[PDB]
Amino acid sequence: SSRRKWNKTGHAVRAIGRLSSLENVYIKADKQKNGIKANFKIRHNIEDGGVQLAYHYQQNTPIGDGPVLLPDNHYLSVQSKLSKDPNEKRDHMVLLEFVTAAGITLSKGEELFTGVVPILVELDGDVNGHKFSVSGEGEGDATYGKLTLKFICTTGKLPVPWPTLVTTLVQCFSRYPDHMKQHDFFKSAMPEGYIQERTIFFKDDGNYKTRAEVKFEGDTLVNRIELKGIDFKEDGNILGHKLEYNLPDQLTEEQIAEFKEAFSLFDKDGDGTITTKELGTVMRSLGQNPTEAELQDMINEVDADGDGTIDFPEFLTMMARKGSYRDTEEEIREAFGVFDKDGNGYISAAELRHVMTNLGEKLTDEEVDEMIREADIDGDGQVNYEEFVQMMT
Ligand SMILES: [Ca+2]
Ligand SMILES: [Ca+2]
Ligand SMILES: [Ca+2]
Ligand SMILES: [Ca+2]
Repeated sequence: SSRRKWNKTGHAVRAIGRLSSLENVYIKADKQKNGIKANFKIRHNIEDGGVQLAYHYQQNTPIGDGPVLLPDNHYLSVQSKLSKDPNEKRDHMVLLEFVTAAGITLSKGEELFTGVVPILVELDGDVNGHKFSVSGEGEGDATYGKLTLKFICTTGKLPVPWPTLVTTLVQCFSRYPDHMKQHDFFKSAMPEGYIQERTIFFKDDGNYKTRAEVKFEGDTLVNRIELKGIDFKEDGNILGHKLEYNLPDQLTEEQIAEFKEAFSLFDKDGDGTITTKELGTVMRSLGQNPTEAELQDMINEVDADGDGTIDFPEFLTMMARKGSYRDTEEEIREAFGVFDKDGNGYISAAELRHVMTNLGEKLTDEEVDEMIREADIDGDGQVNYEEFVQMMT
């Protein structure tokens, strides 16, 4: 009962947190090279709690002379599942991906991706002097933005965690909606292909420099990559293999139920969609003052159909992703600061009362005190950072 209030409010706060962040693959045109630039952020869960961030900068240039499509600013959204082959002795990765383009509200090479295309991947790498090779094969179905691939480390033991290689290991398989067909540089550069260059900064650790050639060889789409890693800590999350491999399908029906409870705090008229006005209302009642522009930006970050609203499914998707990948300490501390309005490091009854009252949740002072009780571990009559965290898991 009180836990439900903590989780509902918590989920609402973390939802605004997510809508404030930039979690997609952001693509912009680069006229100087008739290609595109991209930038994005990857969250890698750390085995025993915590998250390792990987910041990506990306550049793509066509290989051929033929005309290509230069996109308006937009993004790709990616869902990955990593798994193992039960009958594989070798160090390997089974990878399933769904990639979809969005971010804009409501070519010849494209023809090559109408059906299922075979894929081959070859990677030679060197990180802090630890050399390795990866070879992968599978297929892509751009109609659904689907990729399915199996990768083998052909030199024995992979000296870095599989998850860190994923973004390096064919964005031409992304699904562009009809109203965005003209923004698909990747397919447009086919069959001759493109060079794709990245630098990937692992926070508080080393970096990768990758150069890859993505093109058709016969009927097969082939990605050939070289990767150099430097400045890695030998006992860090990467070289020390401290990153989790997979996340669960989870979503205990109770979790979805909680997501829905959070959703209905935003959807105050119960039409199954959240507007800029609704998102705004909640944000203000939490003590923020975003402008209409910002509201539109936040919605566009998750607005799959481009209708300018967050509908219930889009919200569920957003929350499922937010539940998969852990938040940084700073993010949790900001969430905390939403309650800890004086910044003293402690959530007092008066503060929790201010929040719940402004939120519209009408309860008695005794109910507030009960919430504090449910949260209070050490018994000081307040909620501190650590208690907050242990509450929001
Ligand atoms: Ca609504
Ligand atoms: Ca929508
Ligand atoms: Ca306080
Ligand atoms: Ca306490």
